[PDB]
Amino acid sequence: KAVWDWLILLLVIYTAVFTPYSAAFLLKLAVVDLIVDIMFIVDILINFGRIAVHYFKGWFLIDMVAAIPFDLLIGLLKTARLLRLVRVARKLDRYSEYGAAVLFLLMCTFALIAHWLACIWYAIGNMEQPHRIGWLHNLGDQIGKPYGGPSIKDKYVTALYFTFSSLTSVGFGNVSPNTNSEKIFSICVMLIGSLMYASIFGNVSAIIQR
Amino acid sequence: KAVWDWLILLLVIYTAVFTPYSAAFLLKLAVVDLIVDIMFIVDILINFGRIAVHYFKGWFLIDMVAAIPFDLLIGLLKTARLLRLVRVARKLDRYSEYGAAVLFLLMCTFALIAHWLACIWYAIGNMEQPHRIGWLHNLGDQIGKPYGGPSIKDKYVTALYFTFSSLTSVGFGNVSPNTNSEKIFSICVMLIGSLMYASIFGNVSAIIQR
Amino acid sequence: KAVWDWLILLLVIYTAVFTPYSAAFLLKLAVVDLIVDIMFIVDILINFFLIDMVAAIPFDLLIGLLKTARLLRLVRVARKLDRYSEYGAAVLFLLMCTFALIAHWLACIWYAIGNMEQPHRIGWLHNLGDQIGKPYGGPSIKDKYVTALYFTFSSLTSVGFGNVSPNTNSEKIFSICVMLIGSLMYASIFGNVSAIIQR
Amino acid sequence: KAVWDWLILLLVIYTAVFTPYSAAFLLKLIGLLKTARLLRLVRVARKLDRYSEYGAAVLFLLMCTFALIAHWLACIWYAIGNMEQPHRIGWLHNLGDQIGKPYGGPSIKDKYVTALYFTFSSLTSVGFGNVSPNTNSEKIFSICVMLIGSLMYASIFGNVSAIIQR
Ligand SMILES: COc1ccc(CCN2CCC(Nc3nc4ccccc4n3Cc3ccc(F)cc3)CC2)cc1
Repeated sequence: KAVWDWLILLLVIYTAVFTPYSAAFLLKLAVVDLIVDIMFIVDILINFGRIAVHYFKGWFLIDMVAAIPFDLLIGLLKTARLLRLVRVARKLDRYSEYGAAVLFLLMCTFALIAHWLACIWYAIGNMEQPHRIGWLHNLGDQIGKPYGGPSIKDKYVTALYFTFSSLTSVGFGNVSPNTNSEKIFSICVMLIGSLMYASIFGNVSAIIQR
Repeated sequence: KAVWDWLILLLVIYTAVFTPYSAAFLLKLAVVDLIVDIMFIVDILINFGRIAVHYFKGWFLIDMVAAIPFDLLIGLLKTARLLRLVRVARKLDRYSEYGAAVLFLLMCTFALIAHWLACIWYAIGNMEQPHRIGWLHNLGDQIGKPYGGPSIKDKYVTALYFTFSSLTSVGFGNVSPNTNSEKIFSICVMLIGSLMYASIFGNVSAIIQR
Repeated sequence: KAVWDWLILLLVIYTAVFTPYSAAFLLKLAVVDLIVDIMFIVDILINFFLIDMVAAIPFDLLIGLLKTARLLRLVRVARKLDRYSEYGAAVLFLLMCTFALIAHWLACIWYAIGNMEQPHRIGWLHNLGDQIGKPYGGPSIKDKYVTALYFTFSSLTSVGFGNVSPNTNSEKIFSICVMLIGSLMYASIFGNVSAIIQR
Repeated sequence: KAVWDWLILLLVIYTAVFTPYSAAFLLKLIGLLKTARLLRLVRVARKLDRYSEYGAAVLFLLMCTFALIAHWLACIWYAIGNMEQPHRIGWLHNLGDQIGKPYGGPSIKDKYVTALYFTFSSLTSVGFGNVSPNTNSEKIFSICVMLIGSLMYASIFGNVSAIIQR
């Protein structure tokens, strides 16, 4: 049970990594998804004299809405699995025992935020493309693949690199917003980066000396 | 008349957002401005028999010059409404009781400074228009709307995005200064952003800890 | 005597501003220079020693290049730091002034580097001339100084606007040195400012 | 023994600067095995306690390791760029087009200066825009470089802010 919580933390990290990715890029394997949802089902099973009434006190329903399947496009409906992060949020006291764990959690949450912003950025640059201004056209013109166009690997890597540059104050200049929606997204990313960057790096600066 | 203070704070935020924008861009709705003017007249009437003499020789001058009308440049003279910020300045004691209020005030003042700098940036670009050196010409050439020219939405979003990028010190490389006035303004904005960061956005973890 | 010390600080700021600029740009008003020199002579006379005499030698009969020895007047400000380090915004104002002075000196060095290779499309001066529509005599002294100061400020603040970027080995090494100096100075200045701001 | 430790530290800094430089730039297999000298820094790592007497010494050590990390990342970046140059994609071709000599191409001095300048710009979060990644390998390397550079920013200038108040 002691390692069960850490395993569940790894599983929620995995699903937070791979649910927006599948809902943004690969939407047009499932074995790992099936295994992970089975593990989450067995976890809610073990988590339940009769402490069941204590469990059904506003904490079981939020897991239930994040446990049921949606089988009956539909990536938006399986995007609801992201509610599982409340499980790792409810027991932060156990995970924050050691400073190294805190540093690992800070790095993981920064990477997760960058990944989520990358997925949102790709969605923004993809839904507008059918209507040479979008960043996908610039990406295709830069590499030797005019828009077929670049493969999904190149698009994801470029989106992640641009988001990391935006949050890290670099501003590389290869990828640069052109459309109004891209500029608004960049403004929101700048505000979010101010918040996170400041808090995370102040926290690590405090932590390192301890 | 206790929650009225936060309503007047919201109206102050509204006027500080919409007066510089109107002056900078719309010089070439009025109902909302008339409503907030009537509301501020009601407020200054409420501010009033032994207590009238107290502030009669105090804050009356500013709160009266900020509420007098000029309808009879009128648009340029309408900028006198910015004196309503002294209300928030003087009544800061009631707006600094909770950490959430402090964070909201910090975000609001950051956004307000960015908006004001965007308005000044567009003002400079407009005064330099009749003399592809300027940034408006480059923006029009790059969003596919050669100089007609970009719409007001495009110009405002571009100005706000440039100001946010430069204050945050990202420097995206889409819009860049190309005139002496623009370069001096950029130097000033860099100084303002660096001071803003090193003054407030440092130790934001400790700020939140309050 | 406090008014005298503040005026001396202002004149030191003036000479630190105007000596490197003159040496870098104006070399290939004198009345104000002579007035300030006479005022510094009367200041050392009323002070009643070696470090003051060497920096105040009248250079008569390259003189303009050799005039940089007048930049030895900031040490005099350093001695009387007790009155400058005092409660209020004076410390923050002085820190901003020295940051701007470092930016100005680096801008002068950047223009000196750019001009030494101008006679030899490659280089920031040619790019600057092309951008503002004055192909290479190209840009005026005002344009060159503003561009150099803007690039130096962007490099020190790490904005990196991308309008002006190093494109030669000399400029690249200079930008590396400015990056190191800016890291150290940014850390120091905006750590002490961020610690002072608690008052 | 006081002067001996400083001399050994200088020699360790010298070999740590030189060996990856040779391996990455002056290849033309023995150098790959010779790069095992990088583990020799464990001596300075264990004697850092002896090197932590005064704030000036630790500040200079911080600047030295900043420069060393920048140098190693520059060597790795040059190796990445050179592994794809034979097969306008990349940064070597763009650099050759910029400075004037098309791909002969730039000399070793120009290539190293460009690599170090880009590494410093990415580490210090400037992003000059003169040279930018254009391949997936380069993009991933840049992504790693931003994080390590910002971590070193936080650490070494938090230290610097600590000593300056002392
Ligand atoms: C050349 O040598 C050097 C060495 C070091 C430095 C300081 C660089 N470092 C200092 C912090 C700077 N960021 C930054 N400005 C901000 C302005 C307002 C609010 C927040 C700000 N934030 C944090 C931030 C960062 C990224 C982001 F997306 C959003 C916010 C920029 C990062 C400069 C020159």
